[PDB]
Amino acid sequence: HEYEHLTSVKIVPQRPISDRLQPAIATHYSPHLDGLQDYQRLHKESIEDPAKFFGSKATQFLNWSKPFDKVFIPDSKTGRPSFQNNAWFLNGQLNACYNCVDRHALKTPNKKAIIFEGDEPGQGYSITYKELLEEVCQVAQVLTYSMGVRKGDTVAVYMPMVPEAIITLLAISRIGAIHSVVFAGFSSNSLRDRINDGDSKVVITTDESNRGGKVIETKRIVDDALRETPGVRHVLVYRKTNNPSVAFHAPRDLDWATEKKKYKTYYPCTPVDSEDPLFLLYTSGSTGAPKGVQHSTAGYLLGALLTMRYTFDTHQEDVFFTAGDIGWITGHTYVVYGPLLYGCATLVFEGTPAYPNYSRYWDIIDEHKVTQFYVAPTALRLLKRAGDSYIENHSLKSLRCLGSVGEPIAAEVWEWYSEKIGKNEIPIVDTYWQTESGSHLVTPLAGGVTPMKPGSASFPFFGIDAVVLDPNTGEELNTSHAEGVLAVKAAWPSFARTIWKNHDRYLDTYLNPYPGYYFTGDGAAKDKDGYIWILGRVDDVVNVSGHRLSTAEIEAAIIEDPIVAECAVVGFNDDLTGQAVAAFVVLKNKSNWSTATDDELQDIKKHLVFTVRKDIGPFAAPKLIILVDDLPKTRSGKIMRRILRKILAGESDQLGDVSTLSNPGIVRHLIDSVKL
Amino acid sequence: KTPNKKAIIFEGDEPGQGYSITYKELLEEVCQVAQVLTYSMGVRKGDTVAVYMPMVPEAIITLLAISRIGAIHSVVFAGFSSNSLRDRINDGDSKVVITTDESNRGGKVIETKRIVDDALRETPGVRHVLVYRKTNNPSVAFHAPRDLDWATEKKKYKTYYPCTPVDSEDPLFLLYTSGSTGAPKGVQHSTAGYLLGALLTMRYTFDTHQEDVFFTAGDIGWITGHTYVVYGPLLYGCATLVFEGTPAYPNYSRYWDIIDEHKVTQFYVAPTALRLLKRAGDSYI
Amino acid sequence: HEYEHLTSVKIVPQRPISDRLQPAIATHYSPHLDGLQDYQRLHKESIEDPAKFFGSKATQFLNWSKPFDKVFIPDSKTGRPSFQNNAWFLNGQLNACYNCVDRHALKTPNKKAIIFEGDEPGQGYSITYKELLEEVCQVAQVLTYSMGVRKGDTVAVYMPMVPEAIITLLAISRIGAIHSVVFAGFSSNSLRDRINDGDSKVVITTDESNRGGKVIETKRIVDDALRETPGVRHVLVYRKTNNPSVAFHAPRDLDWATEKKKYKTYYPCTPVDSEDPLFLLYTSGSTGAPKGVQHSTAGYLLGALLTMRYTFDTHQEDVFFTAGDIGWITGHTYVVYGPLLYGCATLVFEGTPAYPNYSRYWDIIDEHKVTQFYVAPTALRLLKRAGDSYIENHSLKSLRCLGSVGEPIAAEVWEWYSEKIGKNEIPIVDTYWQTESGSHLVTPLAGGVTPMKPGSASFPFFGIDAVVLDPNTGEELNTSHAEGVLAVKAAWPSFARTIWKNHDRYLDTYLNPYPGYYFTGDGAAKDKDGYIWILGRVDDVVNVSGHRLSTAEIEAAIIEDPIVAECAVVGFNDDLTGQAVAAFVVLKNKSNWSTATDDELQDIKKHLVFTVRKDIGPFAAPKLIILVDDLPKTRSGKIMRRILRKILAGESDQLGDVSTLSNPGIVRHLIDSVKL
Ligand SMILES: CC(=O)OP(=O)(O)OC[C@H]1O[C@@H](n2cnc3c(N)ncnc32)[C@H](O)[C@@H]1O
Ligand SMILES: CC(=O)OP(=O)(O)OC[C@H]1O[C@@H](n2cnc3c(N)ncnc32)[C@H](O)[C@@H]1O
Repeated sequence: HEYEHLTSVKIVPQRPISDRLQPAIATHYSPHLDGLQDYQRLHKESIEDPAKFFGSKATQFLNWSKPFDKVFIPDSKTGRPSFQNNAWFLNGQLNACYNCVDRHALKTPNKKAIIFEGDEPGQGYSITYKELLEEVCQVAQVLTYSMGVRKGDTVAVYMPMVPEAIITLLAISRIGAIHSVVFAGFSSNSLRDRINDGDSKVVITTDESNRGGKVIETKRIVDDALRETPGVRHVLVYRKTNNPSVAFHAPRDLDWATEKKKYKTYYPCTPVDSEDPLFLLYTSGSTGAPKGVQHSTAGYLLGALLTMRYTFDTHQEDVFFTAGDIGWITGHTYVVYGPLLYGCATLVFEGTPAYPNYSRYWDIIDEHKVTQFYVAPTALRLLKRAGDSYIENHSLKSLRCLGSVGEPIAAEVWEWYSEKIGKNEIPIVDTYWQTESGSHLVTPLAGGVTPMKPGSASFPFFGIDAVVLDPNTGEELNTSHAEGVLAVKAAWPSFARTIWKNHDRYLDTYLNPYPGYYFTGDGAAKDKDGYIWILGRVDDVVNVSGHRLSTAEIEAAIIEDPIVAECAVVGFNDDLTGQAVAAFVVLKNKSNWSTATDDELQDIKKHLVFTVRKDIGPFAAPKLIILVDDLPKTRSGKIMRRILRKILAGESDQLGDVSTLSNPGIVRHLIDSVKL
Repeated sequence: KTPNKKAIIFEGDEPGQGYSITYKELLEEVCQVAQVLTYSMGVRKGDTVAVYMPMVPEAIITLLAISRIGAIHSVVFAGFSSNSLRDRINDGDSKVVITTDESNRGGKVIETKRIVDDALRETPGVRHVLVYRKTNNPSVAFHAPRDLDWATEKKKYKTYYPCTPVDSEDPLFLLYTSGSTGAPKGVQHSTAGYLLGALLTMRYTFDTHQEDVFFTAGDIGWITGHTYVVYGPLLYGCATLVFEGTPAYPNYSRYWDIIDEHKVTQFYVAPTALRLLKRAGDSYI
Repeated sequence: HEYEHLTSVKIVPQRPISDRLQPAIATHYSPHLDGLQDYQRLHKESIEDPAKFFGSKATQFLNWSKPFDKVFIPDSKTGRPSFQNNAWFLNGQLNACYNCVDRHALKTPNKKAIIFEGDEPGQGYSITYKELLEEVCQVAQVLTYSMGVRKGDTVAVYMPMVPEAIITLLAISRIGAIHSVVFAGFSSNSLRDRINDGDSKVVITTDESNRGGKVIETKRIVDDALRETPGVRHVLVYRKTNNPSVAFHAPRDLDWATEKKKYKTYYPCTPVDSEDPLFLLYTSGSTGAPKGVQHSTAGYLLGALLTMRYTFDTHQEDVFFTAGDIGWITGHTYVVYGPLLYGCATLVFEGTPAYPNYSRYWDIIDEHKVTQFYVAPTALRLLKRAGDSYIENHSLKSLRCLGSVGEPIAAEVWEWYSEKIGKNEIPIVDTYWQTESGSHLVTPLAGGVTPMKPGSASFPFFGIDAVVLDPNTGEELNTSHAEGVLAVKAAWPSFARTIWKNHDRYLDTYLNPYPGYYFTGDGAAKDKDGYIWILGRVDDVVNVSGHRLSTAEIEAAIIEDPIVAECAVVGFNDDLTGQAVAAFVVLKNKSNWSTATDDELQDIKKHLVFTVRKDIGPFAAPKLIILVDDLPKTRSGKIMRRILRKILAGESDQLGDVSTLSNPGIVRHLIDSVKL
């Protein structure tokens, strides 16, 4: 029907796991939610009266310096939380660092907090909670006395993900300062914009870093960016490499590893209001200017805990491995403010599975008994191409939960992941969320809570009353079958509060369209039995005369016929009503790809169009099939479809800064392939 | 608690203009201003913000916003000349001045910006001036280095912002009163003391209720302005009726028209006004 | 249509370059402007509020001795900068030499500043920034103590372009004196006029110089010119040739190389007001008297930096090669006050590509890894004729940006240049500017910023609100298609301030015609989508009954039919309404040219007229086709059409001084060819 292909799948029930438990929890393990029926009644309560649901969890899991008086500010027209004046846990005080480190370090001092593995396989080490406390405290004093940082100021971090970066972020929070984290691979122009927009005065960096065996000159990029910035007074530099030929200017270059020794190993937390900003994330869609999405402390922290507890069903005895950069929202939520806050160990991996040979993730998982593995789908596709030969010698038995985020997962990939890594026993949690939500919006819950469909997030996370709206106007869609856009009826605790120094952009972007609801920006469909499918961003919908076209559905069709490794569907200007469908297809093996073109590539194209035509339909079937070696990908884990769209359209020059991509250089080929 | 209850009822100099502000709406406006003061004007706890505004809703909001961030406010009657303004600004050591461009009282134009600019010529202190463009298109100089447009800056801030804890004995405000001798006296009143006084008075002298409308016929720069326009009825929970003009304009029946139109229940007026109304004669009632 | 032929071209997008980066920047290279959309918004800001755009760049890139108070003096009727009272960075102080040398020499002392290659291939050397500092300082003391030069005085320079000339100009600036540079090849009459008009008292020269293997007697020319000049008190002579038989008179001939050793190797900069004159250029159109165009210090320097940063997208690690003489405005802007100020190395070449064999430029480019190549179009035409056989053994891989200036470039040439030198990868920047603008007015920007049309400058440079005006009167042309003259609505930082000792001429020439706008003097057309085409000087428009005739368009047509090497179109007096069209055409090969004339030259003429007639039209088609061996060319890089016009008209005697040309002697043939 309208997505009949996409949604016509079998429901997979979750099987109990007991035989993958480690001795640590084997004697007491029990899921936090017993079944779907508890989800259903608890969810109901969360929506109907947040005052009690969040009200209680807020004090049971967070350690407050001062109790709060009000759970939330209500909407005058209804008892639900207001979007425009969203605020929670009013008048209480809470220090995020206290809850993340001291709370545990002072009780369970000899428990691993951080497990670190470097780019080169022979290096790594662990840090216990006691040790973390001491490091955080010394850094906080450095910031306080030498860098001159005061409550409410801003500290920019441009570090690679290393233990020192984690420590730094915690130390900043400890003194009531706001942190802002910029992906280490960004160029100096975008760095400069972020530094200036957020008004930082202190920049924390490294001299050089290594990722995938390649050297990244982090100091030089910072020095460049700061040439046009009047703000910054001090730069703190961590000499990860002890002897590089990197300039160092004593007037404002402080050696992280030399300054630290001058400070005491215990230093107190500064009280912070529950609504004070915790951090900013300068996200970007390469339009306008980077948006300093702002999240407050109590809100964000509660969100992160509830998610760890109910989505991933974690325990204090686990190891949570998040395969992603610290500058991304998942870095914050699941590397630093997730497991540490909860009390689980975090596995930190600075490199890429590419180096030295694709078996790296697996080797990591077994060596450290990783129990949770949360990975971007792009990584999964690359691993899948590498082939099953890279997992022949791994049992991966310790894993108890798999999941992914950042882009729709085709059922084809989901099935591979389930069969080869999860061994048909471990549930795969496909979670849907946005930087601005700060936490999961729609997701399967682990344990035995919900049946799963391959390829579909399932039900709204507690407290979020998601609805599919008529895409054009007015009313929602109250029906057994709905196609529209996803939106939320009321605010929740970790909803981004604003955009740094631009509240108008915030309102116009998210709350003014379809007023009354939070506009997600993504398309969606509500299935029979309530599963919510994500159809792709609204902005990328290709309009064909016959019907709206879901990029998620067509891409899912194209990946069948296992000659295809990857694919992106792009609308393209044509003489047709609306737009033509074009597709960028990556073939699995180069040898098949490089052959006499008339001889065989022509049939590959016939097969690809044939499949879409029969399973999705004639309007969808692509006309332009471009067979390429790869697709542009972002650091954040997504195919950068906007680039493909511009190149395909013909405006291949104005792509903005290529250094948003994880594979810059690729554009050279993309342009040639499109032209011919 | 009671978000859709009138907090401020405002009537302008010209009879056809006015509007109401509810408590919910007031919260949002106060919060945005407090952030403006915090981030753009650089105001910090214990600093001093001078206000030279006419009595308009924005002036009320401003005073509340200043208090919200633990700063001390000082209010100068809008009609004062630049010499006395200068003395008050300097004596109180303000660094931030909040004003308007032009205002109208009794049909006459008061050039508030020019007076401030004059006074500040001899003052080394002030770093920023916030200007509310009550009149949208006057020919008033505006210097970007330190003139901030109240109505443009505000939109950049969120609609909820927290209160800063203040000690019960910290100064709430200063009033530079004068008997035209010596120098203006910055009479200082502390927070817990003053607020309790104001509440007890509302409760026992005027016997008010949450359902009333309290109309005080007097300027914000006077002690009764503070006690009965801003920190009185609002604190108690009654609506405040704010009238920027004079009974003189257009014709002496103005106070009466106001009282019946808005069902005023309490009327507190200076005796001088009463004498003038009395002369006008009973034909006006 | 009206220029339909000229403007009917395909847009060429710019391709990313990564594969031409050198290791020096390979790890951190990123363009200064990310795309057209940033150009567009930034340009908007530059026009709407210069106070912030220039205000900030002015302090971020120039090192001020005293900060300025006001960015500019406004026009009473509008917030834009005044033309009549143009002044910038009021009340600040800035020493140009400090910014050009000391600023870098004191930080990066062992970095090449100047790379010098002589006329003879076996000679050349490099000068580092440290070394430059020492040489400049000694010269400044010489000027101060022996030559008696004081702040505000004038020093004339008549040197060949050699390292010593560069040093001299910097040294003059260092002591607050005004320099004036005269092309070394000028005769004594025009030298005398420039010396006297500018009131110099000190003349700096050489004894003999060699260009193209020929000897230029620079001392004798100066001695001649000074016979009628009561002013000059001292002449400083650099004995480039150590043993020539050149008179030297001790009373006022100082040996540059003997005097210098008496001075210390460090000497301070004198504070100079931001509006003090930096230099004069005695330009000439061979009418009236040479115009001492005057440019002030802060204005000019900022212009030069912004251009280097945004048009050429340079980095500190580049080598910028400008193929042109120091006495021309591009000499100043791109040999001395450009790269040095920025921090790039300058490649200085004293000779001509003609010697020894046309491969010289290429040999230079590869030997020194030149990354930027900026050349006059006349040079390109000569190289093109020489033929592709002279580039068979060069990769020219290091080049990342090509460009040209001084005359319209036919698409035919543009394409050749792009294909054979730029290898279809490097962008070609066709930049339009004037001595009086001091910087680019209309130009493509490098990097990926703009699509390019062959043959058309693109968009106005930041801060310049260019408009096409009705050529006859009043109002501008607000339309999708406009033909008129180019003008600018408001002043910018490096607009010439005046004409030395003749402000009235300045006003009458540039601001009084079409009052309210700066009158460029060149014709222009605004295309669809905003590209600005330059149609040639207004003064040379040939008026035919049918329509105004653009010399640029017709010349572009004539160069097609690749038998034609070069061409100039000249209006000529006839019995026709207005004037006839005449053309001087140079054929590529002499052997084809020298043959039985009735037999073949007659068909060449038929073909040439045929093409113009069909592509441009019947009114344009030439009547007089004169086939010649060459065209007169200037030192400044232009066909000296005025000569051709006079000879053709019949007044072949009154040509003024032939020694303005790079090929004097040519007139002998031009006269014979025209007559017959
Ligand atoms: C830094 C940055 O750009 O991050 P962010 O602002 O968070 O991106 C928001 C987008 O993430 C996508 N997304 C995430 N999870 C998904 C899922 N399960 N299925 C489909 N799309 C999914 C959507 O396309 C959202 O519109
Ligand atoms: C010393 C001297 O004579 O120099 P200058 O005073 O600078 O000459 C000004 C003239 O330069 C020409 N010019 C420069 N760049 C151009 C371009 N891209 N397209 C067409 N014409 C161009 C125009 O003809 C100008 O009118």
